[PDB]
Amino acid sequence: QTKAPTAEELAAAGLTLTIDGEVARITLSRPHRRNAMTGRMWTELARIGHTLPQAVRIVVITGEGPTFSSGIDLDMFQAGKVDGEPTPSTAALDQVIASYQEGFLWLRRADIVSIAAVRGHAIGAGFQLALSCDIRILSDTAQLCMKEPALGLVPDLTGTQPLVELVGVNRAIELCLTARTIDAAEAAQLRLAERVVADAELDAAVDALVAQLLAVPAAAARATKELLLQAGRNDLATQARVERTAQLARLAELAKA
Amino acid sequence: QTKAPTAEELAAAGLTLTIDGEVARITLSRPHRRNAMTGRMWTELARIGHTLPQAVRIVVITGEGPTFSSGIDLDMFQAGKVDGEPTPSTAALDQVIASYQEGFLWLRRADIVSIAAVRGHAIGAGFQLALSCDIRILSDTAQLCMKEPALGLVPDLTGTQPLVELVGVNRAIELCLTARTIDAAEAAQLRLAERVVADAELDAAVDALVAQLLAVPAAAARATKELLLQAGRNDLATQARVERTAQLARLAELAKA
Amino acid sequence: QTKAPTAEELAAAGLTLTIDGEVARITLSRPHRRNAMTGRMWTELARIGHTLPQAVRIVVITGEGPTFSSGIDLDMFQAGKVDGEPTPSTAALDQVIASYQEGFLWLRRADIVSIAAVRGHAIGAGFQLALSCDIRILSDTAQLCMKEPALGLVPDLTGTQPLVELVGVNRAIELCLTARTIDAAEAAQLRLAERVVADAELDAAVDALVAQLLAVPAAAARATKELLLQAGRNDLATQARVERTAQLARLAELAKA
Repeated sequence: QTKAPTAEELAAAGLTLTIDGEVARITLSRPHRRNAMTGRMWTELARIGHTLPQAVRIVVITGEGPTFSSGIDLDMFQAGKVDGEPTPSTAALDQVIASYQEGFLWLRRADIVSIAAVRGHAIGAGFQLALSCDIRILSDTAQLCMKEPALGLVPDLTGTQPLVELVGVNRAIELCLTARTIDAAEAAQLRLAERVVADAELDAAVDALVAQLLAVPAAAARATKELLLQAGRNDLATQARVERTAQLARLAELAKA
Repeated sequence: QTKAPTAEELAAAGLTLTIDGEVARITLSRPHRRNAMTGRMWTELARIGHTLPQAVRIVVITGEGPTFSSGIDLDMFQAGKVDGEPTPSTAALDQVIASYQEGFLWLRRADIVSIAAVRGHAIGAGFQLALSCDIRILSDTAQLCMKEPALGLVPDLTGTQPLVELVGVNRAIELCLTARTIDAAEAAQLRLAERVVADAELDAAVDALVAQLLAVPAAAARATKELLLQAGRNDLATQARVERTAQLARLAELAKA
Repeated sequence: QTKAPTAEELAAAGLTLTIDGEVARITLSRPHRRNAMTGRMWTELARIGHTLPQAVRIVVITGEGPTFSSGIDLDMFQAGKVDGEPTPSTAALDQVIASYQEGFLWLRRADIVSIAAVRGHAIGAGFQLALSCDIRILSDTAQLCMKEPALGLVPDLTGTQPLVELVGVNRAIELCLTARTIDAAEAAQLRLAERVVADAELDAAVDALVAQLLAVPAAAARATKELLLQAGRNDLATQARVERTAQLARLAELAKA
């Protein structure tokens, strides 16, 4: 919108947002349903993204309760409304899915560092939300599962690309085509978690990471993330040119100050 | 061909094929030569690929005996016929090598999951065959070696791309330009094996993986593999579009049933 | 130049070069400043690259003393000359940075295998130098840090691409946007080191790697490195074609001998 979602509107969609200076914390807030996700949840995540204050540069996504997210609410695969919105002509459906994917795409923005702090299960859409973030910090209780193929579906919430980046195509095939669940130890071995900590220490681990990030100047953090996101698809000559162009802008700003 | 290779024809090329419903098992069957590969073997692997029944969605490649494959039969580097076929103008040679590479390229098909179950040495062409599969399960006896450069040759049986995907360019350079042999522990550390099991347990490990794969519906498995194979080279916007296009086709099929 | 830099010229830039047959050893030689790098150092590294004898196929980069490199000399961020050269219109600056990046780009050449042998800290530009090499062998004393963002700068000495290749985009974001220091154990876990050895064993480990590399014929090593560098950005069909084209050239040369 132009208007940021209100706390009341977010509560109706199963979310909480708090902002403290440069840090925004989004909490999945349907513990009674193990933070199962709905269309409304996804479109409100997109609206949070589109309306975040310019000063926010770090976004932490957490769940309430012991489970990060059990994935799509199973009510979404029936006729009636969910979270007040009507569930899932082909063009229409395509537009709807695109609208949901917007809730995950913004987590890649160069001007934020997005962090998923995952306890318990992150299943399907929930795994994809965690994959969509820059960084994952897992509790030792975390369990990850790309469940969609077991349901007859593909992963369509933008998780395929980060999965392949993290684990390689071959392991991605094995995880997705078995739809198996992996524990935090395995997740760490496969580079799916940047850090694994004891459950009781997850909030402190997130806070420590946030403090490290805040200590690096915002503009250099943003420029560097933008460079890193381009590096895999550019040839080396091109990437060197992109790097130097970015450095010229940093030097120009530092000269102004 | 139109016609699948017969068991007799395959035996003359050093191979066995058995099909049981949705699963095909190809066994390299020259244990007396440590499953060294020949031109005939490669072109018959291509013909198996081209003629597989539509119902087959899983392909397991194994060796007979303690060695997966010692790589190219050293008789291939002389004048006389091998396996009845004449060994390796420049255009002709190029066509011949292309014909051999077809024996490995089909293992990437989206409609199959290919699994290499590797005991003992997988050298050169043998390593490349294992690399060409989606998944590798290694015995604790497995030893892998990209030998070609030590012989004055390059890897030309399609192994370079999967190697780089699995281990990264830098480690790939180190493994290939030293032509060193690595053991199963190292192979697991480097992501070259998805699983390492005791030698006596390799058949059971393959069966367990096959059972997991069969439990996921075929059409969703195929669509998801197709998505995963595209993810590395697409930008994120494009991959999101590809994902949603694939989901629309899944939803349309699920609606028909 | 046409002329290789002299030992005297290199000493003035903080470097030593020795060549013994097929192996060149470049040593960063300002231990009193912890091998901090300067513009002159970078441009002389480029000149070493451009003038290396054709017979050199292996390049080892080491530091004198306990620290590989503390990164850019802090004198480079002031008015006066450094190493006799004047420090860092926008076009001019762009040309200057491009000239420095040439000191790192040549380490990717297909006709060499470049090896960084790292003790102690490799910070910023120093980390990027190590990243620019094909292979890193670390002492157990090694500490790596992408410091630039903490200084308000981006990494612009060509390190972004190898970093992302080695560790994946997500971990690269975490390392760069925290500007944190990692130890050799972590570096090994993240694939930043191909090998980690005890400090006293680093020279022997480098020598052992050099011996393995020399045992593989030069032309096959060069062709294979060239193939590996292309594999990530090519589709599989294309890479198979590139591989076979390269094999035809190997077979033609082997037939001549």
